[PDB]
Amino acid sequence: PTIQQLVRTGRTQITKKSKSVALDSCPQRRGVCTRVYTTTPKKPNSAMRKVARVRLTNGNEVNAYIPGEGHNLQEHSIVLVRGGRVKDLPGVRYHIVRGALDTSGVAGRTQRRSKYGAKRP
Amino acid sequence: YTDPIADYLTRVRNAVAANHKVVEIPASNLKKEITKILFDQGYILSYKFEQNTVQGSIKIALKYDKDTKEPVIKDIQRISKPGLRKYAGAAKLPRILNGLGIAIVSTSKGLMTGKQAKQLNVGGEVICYVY
RNA sequence: UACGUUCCCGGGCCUUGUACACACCGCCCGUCAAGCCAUGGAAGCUGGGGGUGCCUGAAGUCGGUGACCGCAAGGAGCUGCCUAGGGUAAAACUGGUAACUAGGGCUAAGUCGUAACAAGGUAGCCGUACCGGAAGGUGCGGCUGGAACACCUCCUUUCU
RNA sequence: UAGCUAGUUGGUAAGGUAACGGCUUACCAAGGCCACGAUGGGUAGGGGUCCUGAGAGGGAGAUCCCCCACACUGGUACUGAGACACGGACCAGACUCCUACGGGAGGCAGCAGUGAGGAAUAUUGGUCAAUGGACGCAAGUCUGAACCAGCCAUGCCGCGUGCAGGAUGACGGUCCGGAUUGUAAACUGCUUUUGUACGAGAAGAAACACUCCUAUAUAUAGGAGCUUGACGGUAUCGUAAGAAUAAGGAUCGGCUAACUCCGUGCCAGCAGCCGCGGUAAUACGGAGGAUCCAAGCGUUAUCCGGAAUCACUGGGUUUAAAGGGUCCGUAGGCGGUUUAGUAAGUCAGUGGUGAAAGCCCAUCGCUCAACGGUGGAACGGCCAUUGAUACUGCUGAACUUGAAUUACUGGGAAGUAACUAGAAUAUGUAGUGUAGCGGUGAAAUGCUUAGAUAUUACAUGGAAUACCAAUUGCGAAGGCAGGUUACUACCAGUUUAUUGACGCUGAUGGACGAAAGCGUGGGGAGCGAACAGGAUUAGAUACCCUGGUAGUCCACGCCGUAAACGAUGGAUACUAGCUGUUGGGCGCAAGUUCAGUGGCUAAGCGAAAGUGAUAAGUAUCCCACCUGGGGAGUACG
RNA sequence: UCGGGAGAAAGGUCGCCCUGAGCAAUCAGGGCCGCAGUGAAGAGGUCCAGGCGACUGUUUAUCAAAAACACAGGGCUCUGC
Repeated sequence: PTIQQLVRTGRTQITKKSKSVALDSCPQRRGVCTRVYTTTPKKPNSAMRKVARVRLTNGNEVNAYIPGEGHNLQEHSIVLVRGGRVKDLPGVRYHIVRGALDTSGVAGRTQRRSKYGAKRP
Repeated sequence: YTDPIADYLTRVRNAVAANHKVVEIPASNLKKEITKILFDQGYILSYKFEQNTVQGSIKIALKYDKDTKEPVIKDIQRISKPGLRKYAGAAKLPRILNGLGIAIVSTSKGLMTGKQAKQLNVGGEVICYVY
């Protein structure tokens, strides 16, 4: 508006709140799972999505989504969370890297092998 | 008032929009200098300095074409304002209408145009610009 | 037998209002009951830095004394100020946690009512006060961001 | 986060330090900072610079260079020109080690390495051969500085995984014999960049020190050879078999470049957004084909752009988020005309500086490039000095148009206080008189034979003022209505006279501020929250009916909220008309001109509805407010 | 309840001699003595939380001093001389 008003109090710039916050601004974070279960999407989708409660190394409890099919993910397993939410499960805001320290990859996968951690046949 | 120069430009703009013939603005040294510059550049037909007032009047005749009138003054605006004064040396003069318009610049010598002052290499304060 | 279209049902045209458009057999509101999530209050519990007020205060520089070593200097020995560290007392900031408790967002769309959207069937809303399982009701003032209706009792003049 | 500081602020004399100084002490005074942000809390080494962006800007401070701070955590001093000292000392504290138990030794934020932490970052390597540093006359010694080497596709640049001819060959996916991969393949000639083997083979080295003649003077200068390489037999060149020794990742519904079939049937799953899968999926998995990039390809995390999505460049506030409820006014912001002086802002020149490095431009050497050398530009900045005076600021003077005062005509429900009138409702007394009155869509509750309703006369008390009366008028807004008086205030027009910019807006702040509500003391006719009965309904804590407390009223106060609305802040100046009305002036009438108040509409604005001279039209100044919805005007103070 | 809480809590000095600044007082420097210097006696223990009663006050002389009574304040009702 007025130049005098701008000189008195200028324009306020906001901070642009981040997307992935509970991983300490790191690309990947190691964690241990405590409860691997299945949830439902909101609507109108109908499925049984596989999620796991992961406790990261910085003391943060998050819900991660297991991509693909075929995994072990016992009650205690070392997983590597990377990030990336889903628009179906309310609360799950992270993903697990397939091919990490303890998590399994995929078998019979030939198209998207860089993802899902699959070796070249 | 708050800006006699802004009023002088606004009266001309309103008369051009309303398709008038003459304007009877109040007078002052700066307004007379601007009127002389505009008449030398060819944006107005004629001007008369009318006496018999405590301040004096300036009667300006606006110019239109003899067919498809199309007033030659399309946009006459200000750059310096009483709330923000903008000065510039002889390197930051504007480029009004890509060299096709005029920019009045009050210089240390007098009132000149943005192109007539860059040759003299003097700066000053940009007052207004006309297309 | 039919005086007739004021009512009941269905259909057509014009205008009008709409928060409906799979189009009122629409949309939508609130409480209670069952789960999941994050955030407040609270008798208490447990910490973290820094500040201030006292006491004690190592080494060290700088003063006093120095009856003892030395021929003079000077030194030994006592002692004073300053100050790390330690102890103590009351507060300030801030983190975690806690029986219980208030409200918020979703879940399958469970129970109860139909408050708003048409004049929504008592026009709606705003401020305020009281009351009620709940949407809400009523009193006072204000607005149209409301629909339908929407020209008039006196007819004409002297300075009283 | 609104007060902070007590040697704190200034002074007078000493002690002092390299040096001025509350740096310290003794005395006197109460000063000093603070809304232009003291103090307090959180975070953080600063800059040259890097990324991004058309630019203005925004985000970071690795590697290179400059400045500052630190050396296990703290304090102190000595030596020394220089330290309150990384690899020096003393003391205290926490760790680890030795011990004969009395006492002692330690500090990788140096290089290479170990444990732990983490998603994640390397050799316990070679040499002083060059440059630098310390010591020495020198020879020379030391140098984890430095130069090399190893590991990591981490990033930039360059090359290769062959080049020509060759048919529509098998094999696959697809259609109902054709098309597709496809000159692709088999096969035919050629080159070894790269890889292996052998033979040659560097620059980085200029010097230092010792013996020789020259001149001048103990200073400089020339020439000689046995001289001086970790890299390293490294770069580089030549010779001989041999296409041999070397291509993968993502995507194919739209955004966005690329489509067919098979299997699953809202399952498995996919997903940056829209969203796909419930049995004919170009969106899931597989196969074929196609597109992009290429020794790389995708995902994640942190930034800039797109985002004009904080807008100075470069947005808005009637209805989408947004004008404060309204005025007064402090700090502040802006400034009618002319004139004289200075030159603070502004402009121009000169000198100094703006380190080097980095970006850009030009030119040279590594076979090109990356890289390196040289030059220019840039570093938008600051200091001193010399000029111009058009515009802003300051000082002086002048003027009336802005503004204010005065004089004359008027104007109003404009305020405060005090009196007074009528109609109507309620109650009471008296007279008459008998069976109903009241109410609803219909009823009932209710008052009545204890005489109601009805009517006449009188009396009492409270509140509000029919007609006038209205898109009237006044007030900053809220608001103001029977009549009269007193005390004030304000506004409009005009022949005056007068001062001369005395003006506009206005954060903090002050005042006023509907109704409802709160405290104290009166009053209480009607109305009537809550409440009690009757009625409707499946239910009716409501609509309807009968009663009724607070309240509505008055005298002092308290809060400061509204759909406090024109959902439109206050000024000034311009830009077409038509048509009413209010109060003035000029008019014998017509009609004209100011100050307010409504309607139609042109241009112009607006997404449209609409606005439109009383703008939401074109400009300038000041204030407030807006930045997706909910949570939320919620939590805390 | 803005008056309080509050002497909250928690701490420091006190003897004798000399010198100086001083308004008598007192203060500032030194020195000396003892285990101890307001050297004897007299002079508040404090804090945290709950019940009752607002408070000061009064009460069973001779077993009960209280949460009992009273109290300022609030209310209803009677009373026209």
